[PDB]
Amino acid sequence: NLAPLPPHVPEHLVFDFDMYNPSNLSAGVQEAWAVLQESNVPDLVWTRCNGGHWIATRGQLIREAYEDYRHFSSECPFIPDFIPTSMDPPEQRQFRALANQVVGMPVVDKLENRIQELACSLIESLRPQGQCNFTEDYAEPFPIRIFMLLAGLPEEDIPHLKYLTDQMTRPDGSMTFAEAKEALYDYLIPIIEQRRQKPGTDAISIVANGQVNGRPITSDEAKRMCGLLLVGGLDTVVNFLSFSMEFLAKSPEHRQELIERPERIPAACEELLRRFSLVADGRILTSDYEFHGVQLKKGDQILLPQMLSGLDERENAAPMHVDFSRQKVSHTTFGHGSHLCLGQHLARREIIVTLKEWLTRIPDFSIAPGAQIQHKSGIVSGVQALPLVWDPATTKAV
Ligand code: HEM
Ligand SMILES: [Cl-]
Repeated sequence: NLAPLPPHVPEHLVFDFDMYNPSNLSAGVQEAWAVLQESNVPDLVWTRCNGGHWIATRGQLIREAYEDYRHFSSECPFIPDFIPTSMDPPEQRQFRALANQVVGMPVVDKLENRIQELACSLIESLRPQGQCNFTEDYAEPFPIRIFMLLAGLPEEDIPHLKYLTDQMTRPDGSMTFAEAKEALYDYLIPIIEQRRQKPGTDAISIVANGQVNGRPITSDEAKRMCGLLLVGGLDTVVNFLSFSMEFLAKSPEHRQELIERPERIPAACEELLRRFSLVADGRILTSDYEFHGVQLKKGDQILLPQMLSGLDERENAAPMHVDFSRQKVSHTTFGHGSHLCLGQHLARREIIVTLKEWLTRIPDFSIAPGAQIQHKSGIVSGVQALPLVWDPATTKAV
């Protein structure tokens, strides 16, 4: 049900969008969100759904608000306890600098070929089967195995770790949110404590032995960081790869272009990131503030969908059209401002390696005949399942 309209909010700005259940979902997730960009919809609206909150609908406002952390705070970033997601500068800067030591560009460059080897061996074991559940069989195992590589963690721990992180996004009832969180932390603590004593060159060891505002990081702070490094690179990557593969399976022309022109693959990656953008975070007002002619009130929540900037016709012409040759690909898929994704370099490499290894070994594939692909909408929008099929005689072992 809807929350009653706060008196400071004018009726002409009220559009009852439900971010967890948009009405045109069956047409696809990005299409469903783009209803907010129809010409009768203002740049900034209020929805009475999910407790009541603002939505900025255009790239210009989304970028501005993400820049202005003094008015738009990350203390409450979700509608309706990881570090540094809930911090503003100044305190955020220290924790962000440390996490960048574990996923930064120099780390991605060294792990580059480990990343390719993991992709090749996952794809090679599927290739002869002529079918797969892509989300289940590749999109999940690939980033979780990269995390295990990054964090120096043994391979037998994958099923249990996959289970705990599935709870935070898709609970089965076994345990509450905080219970999945604590199970995750209980897993993490001993490994953190020991790598203080004999570190490796792994991510847990670096975060465990970190210094923050002059003094050593606490076990509490370390555990809450490692947690975000795990869950931060899962949900987004799993669901983004699914969107990308869904599109390519439905578009033989786009497959052929990348097969014939493998050098376009990094550009193609950027264009898929724009077209199948998937995050919608928010901020909370620190004070009363007039924003583009609209009176915002201290404590108001505002949804700032990273998804919508690149879909905005004011940023990219014919924004639903996938064109790998756009001279200017404009998006905020990895965010904007001081929280801009620390994993953005790792994510791009994961996407690029996936496109190259898959198109090289399984160049021709389709959606399983009969199947209708179902989507979900949220803070991270996604694909529920992606059944794919191909003819093993048309593949290559490499
Ligand atoms: C397609 C893949 C990805 C997408 C679309 C994505 C998107 C985003 C966005 C929009 C934010 C900022 C959220 C906000 O301002 O509230 C963010 C932050 C973050 N991401 Fe990603 N991300 C991706 C992959 C990854 C990967 C692979 C990692 C590695 C573990 C990662 C780690 C992080 C971390 C640690 C932050 C927090 C930055 C901070 O608070 O200072 N991300 N991501
Ligand atoms: Cl699947």
